[PDB]
Amino acid sequence: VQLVESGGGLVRPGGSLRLSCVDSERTSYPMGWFRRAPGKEREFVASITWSGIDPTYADSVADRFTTSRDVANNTLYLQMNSLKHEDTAVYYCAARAPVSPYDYDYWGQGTQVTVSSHHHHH
Amino acid sequence: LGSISPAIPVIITAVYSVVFVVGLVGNSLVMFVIIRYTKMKTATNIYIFNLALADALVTTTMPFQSTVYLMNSWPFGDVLCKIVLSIDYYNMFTSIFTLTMMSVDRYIAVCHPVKALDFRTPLKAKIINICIWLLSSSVGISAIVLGGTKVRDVIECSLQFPDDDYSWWDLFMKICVFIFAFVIPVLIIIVCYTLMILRLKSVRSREKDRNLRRITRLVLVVVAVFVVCWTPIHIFILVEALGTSHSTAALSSYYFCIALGYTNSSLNPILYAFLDENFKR
Ligand SMILES: O=C(N[C@@H]1C=C[C@H]2[C@H]3Cc4ccc(O)c5c4[C@@]2(CCN3CC2CC2)[C@H]1O5)c1cccc(I)c1
Ligand SMILES: CC(C)CCC[C@@H](C)[C@H]1CC[C@H]2[C@@H]3CC=C4C[C@@H](O)CC[C@]4(C)[C@H]3CC[C@]12C
Repeated sequence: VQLVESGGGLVRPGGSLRLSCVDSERTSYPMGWFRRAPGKEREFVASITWSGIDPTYADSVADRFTTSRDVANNTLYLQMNSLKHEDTAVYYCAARAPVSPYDYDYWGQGTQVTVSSHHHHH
Repeated sequence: LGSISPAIPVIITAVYSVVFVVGLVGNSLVMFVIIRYTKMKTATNIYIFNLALADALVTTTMPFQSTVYLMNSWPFGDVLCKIVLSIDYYNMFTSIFTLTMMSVDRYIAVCHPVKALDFRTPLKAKIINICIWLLSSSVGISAIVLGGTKVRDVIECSLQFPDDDYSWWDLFMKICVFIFAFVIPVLIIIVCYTLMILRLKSVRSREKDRNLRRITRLVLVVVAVFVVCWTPIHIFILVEALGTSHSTAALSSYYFCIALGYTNSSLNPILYAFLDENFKR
C-alpha cells in the first residue's frame, strides 16, 4: 500500500483519535483529509501545505480537529478530539504527486472511524 | 549651519501622515475581513486578528508623537499622558509578542509535528494571547501609575521616577524594555525561522526547492522589516539614556526613528495577512 493509514476504529463520544498517513516509498506527499459518511457524499476535513506550515480546515471540524505534517518522515497527521456522532465516517488520506490548490492525485483506501457507546469493550 | 531651518519637520509630518493612515486603514481592514467573513474559528486567524488589533491601537498614539515633536511640549495634562503612554507601551509588547508566537507556532509546525497537533488548536492560540494580554498589562498598569508630566520651560510626558539617592530606575526600565521588546524577540524569531528552514532543507526535487525559495524570501522579509524598523529607535533611546545631544537634527532623527517603529505596525497587515495564502481566498 502507498498511503499507509492507521489510527481509526471505535472511540467513545467525546473521545480522541490521531489519524496518521505515511508514504514510505516517497512516491507522493500526504497533504489532505476527506471523509465519507454512511449516506452523505465526499466531505473535506483538512489540508496542509508541503512545508506543513499552513493548515486549511472545514468550518465543521476546524474547532476540534488539528492537522500536521512531518516533512522528515513524510507523514500526515489528523488529531481528532471531542469526537461527536457526526464524525462517524470512512476517513481517506489525500496525497499529492511530486511533479494546483486542494486537489489530490492519490486517494487513501480508508480508515473507518466510528463514534459509538463502546471504544474498547462495553 | 545657519538660522534658516530646512523643511525637514514638514517631511516628517508627511511620513507620519502616510504611516498613520496606511496603518490605521490596513489593520482596520484586516479585522473587518476576519469578523465578517473568516469568523476566526482557526488558530491562524486568531493570531492574525490579535496582531491587527494591536497594530491598529499602536498607530492611534502616533498623532500625539507628531504633535509633541512640532509643539515641543505636552500641554494636555497628566490624565491624557498616563492614557497615551499606557496604550503606546501595552500594544507595543502585544504587537511584538503576538508576532513572535507566530514564529514559534510556525517553528513547532515543522520541527515538532506531533506537538503541533497539541499546540496549534484554536484554544491554545487564545490561551497564548491571554498570556500576551497579562505580560503587556504589567507594563500597561506600570505606565498608568508611573506616567506623568515634568517641567524639566518645555513640558514633557514620560514615565516619572524618583531622582533621590543616585537612582537610575529610568535607565533600568529602558534596559528591560530593550531586552524583552527587542533582544529576546529578535533572537526567538531568528532562531525559530532559521531552524524551520534548516528542517525543510534537510528533506530528500523541484517542489522542495520551490517552497524553500518562497519561504526563505518570506522569512528574510518578515525579520528584515522587524530589524529595519525597531533597531534604530531601540538603540537611539538606549544611547540617549546612557549619554546624548539635543540638536535639531538629533530631534528630527529621533522622531524619524519613532516613525520607523510605527512602520512595522503598518506593514504587518500587508506582510502577514495580505500575503497569507488562506486570508486572500
Ligand atoms: O517618549 C515617549 N515614549 C517612549 C518612546 C518611544 C515609544 C515607542 C517605542 C519604545 C521603545 C522603547 C521604549 O523605552 C519606549 C518606547 C515607547 C513606547 C512604545 N512606542 C512604540 C511605537 C513605535 C511604535 C516609550 O518607551 C512618549 C512620550 C509622550 C507621548 C508618547 I505616544 C510617547
Ligand atoms: C538595519 C538597520 C535598522 C541599522 C542601520 C540604521 C542606522 C543608520 C541607525 C541605527 C541606530 C541609529 C543611531 C542611534 C543613536 C544615535 C545617537 C544620537 O545622538 C545621534 C544619532 C545616532 C548615532 C543614530 C543614527 C542612525 C543609527 C546609527
